Amino acid sequence: LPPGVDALVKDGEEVVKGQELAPGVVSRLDGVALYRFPRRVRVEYVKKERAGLRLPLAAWVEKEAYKPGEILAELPEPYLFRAEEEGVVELKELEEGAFLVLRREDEPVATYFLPVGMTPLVVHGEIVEKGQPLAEAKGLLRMPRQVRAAQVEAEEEGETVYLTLFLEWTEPKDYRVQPHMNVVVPEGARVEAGDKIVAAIDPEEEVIAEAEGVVHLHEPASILVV
Amino acid sequence: PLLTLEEEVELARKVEEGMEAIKKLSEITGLDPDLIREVVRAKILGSARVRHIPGLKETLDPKTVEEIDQKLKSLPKEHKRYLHIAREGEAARQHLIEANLRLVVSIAKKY
RNA sequence: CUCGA
DNA sequence: TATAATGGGAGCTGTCACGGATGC
DNA sequence: GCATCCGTGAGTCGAGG
Repeated sequence: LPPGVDALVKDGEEVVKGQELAPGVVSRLDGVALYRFPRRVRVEYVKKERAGLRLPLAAWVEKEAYKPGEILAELPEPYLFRAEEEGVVELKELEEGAFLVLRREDEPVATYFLPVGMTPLVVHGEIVEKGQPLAEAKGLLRMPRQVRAAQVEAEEEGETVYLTLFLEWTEPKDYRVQPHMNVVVPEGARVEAGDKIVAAIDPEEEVIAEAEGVVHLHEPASILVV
Repeated sequence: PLLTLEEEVELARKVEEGMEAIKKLSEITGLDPDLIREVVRAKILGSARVRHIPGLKETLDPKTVEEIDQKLKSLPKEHKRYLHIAREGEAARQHLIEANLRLVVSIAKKY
């Protein structure tokens, strides 16, 4: 496989004769494809948090949980989601959607969740007071494809509802593997804190899993069909 | 075919760890590292090549290698692991030599 | 290789 | 015993009759 | 059933070097 070019097929999967293995490789035979020296190891770390979100009561759609991509509400007019705490802003943008954290001193004082269709009006490190707009939700707003809502708690107050969402998702981290290193973990395996992913000649260059997550192998040096 | 840097390093690593594994198996079993090495090598190569090794105190025949292989296979999982390590070690050894047969020619043509 | 019979 | 080294290199050919696998 | 490639014989003794 050419440099920086990823595989179209996955490790361990059956192959048919003539079936392309990659944009520049056609397998002459049928069998099991195997990864030869994955140069990039992507780890999807599992994160389970609890975040909040205030919405107009009319726009909201009542559900006990929310699947990815599923509509969370529909606004007739632009709505301003406001801070209910004072503090400094830690803006953590995902692929789509974001987690906005408010903290005073070291301690986090608030954690809001911005679904898709909700443009954040603050930058990282910004100081906010209560009632200050943190994000503008325009039109329809939905769950991002990468995050799912396990449980939903709703608190009716005035003409608004406050949602405590028990969210679960994954965050990717890439690791560039060097030729003198060897991956000691298979595809789709679950790792914890302290577990080694890629070994090396010297201990300081090893790849140890920070938190809990799953392992994905990309960009193999070559592919061995057997 | 000629090895890439990665393939080369991989094979060398497998060989080294394989030898270390034979050492560990000698520690556990209380057997002779040489005998164990010869049994592993015998299984990797096959029934075609089973001859008596000069240093071995015991004549290496399929019977004895089967007895020793059964003494090895009868180990706990974490102990039986080193056996697999050793086997893959020998395999890597064969492949490493065979991959590096050209260099020998390129040198020998000058003598 | 060359010479001899 | 540790930079890396990875497929050789000879090669003029002016006879003849048979048994042979062969192999056209 | 008939051309083609291969292996094998091809005088004696004697002398020199």
